[PDB]
Amino acid sequence: PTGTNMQLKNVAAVMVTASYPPFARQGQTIDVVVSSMGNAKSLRGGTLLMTPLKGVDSQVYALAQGNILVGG
Amino acid sequence: NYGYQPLFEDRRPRNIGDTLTIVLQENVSASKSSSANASRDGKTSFGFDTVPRYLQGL
Repeated sequence: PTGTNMQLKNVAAVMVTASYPPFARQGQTIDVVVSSMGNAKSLRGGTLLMTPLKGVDSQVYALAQGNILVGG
Repeated sequence: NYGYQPLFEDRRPRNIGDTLTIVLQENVSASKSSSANASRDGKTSFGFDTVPRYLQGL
């Protein structure tokens, strides 16, 4: 429902950045960097949900989803 | 099959046939007014109620 209070603690909004390599072909995999965006304490053992990586032209060039590795 | 559907992007119309809600809220109010006026009043009088004898010819 539109009018409701959700107060989550296990979810963080993040920005994912990656490099599109030369001569990249569909189906190949690349590394991504996940950075928190607002008042999150940690991203220790989180899992990145399906994220479309846009280019400068605002077109989806990659789809990101995986487990984050934080140093510790 | 409906094609790629994003997961965190807001539900927006993207293609032909997609529906969108319009909140009609129009409030236009224009006005103008103007005026102009002019007036002019004049009185003149001269009365020699008792004319002295040396001035009765003039």
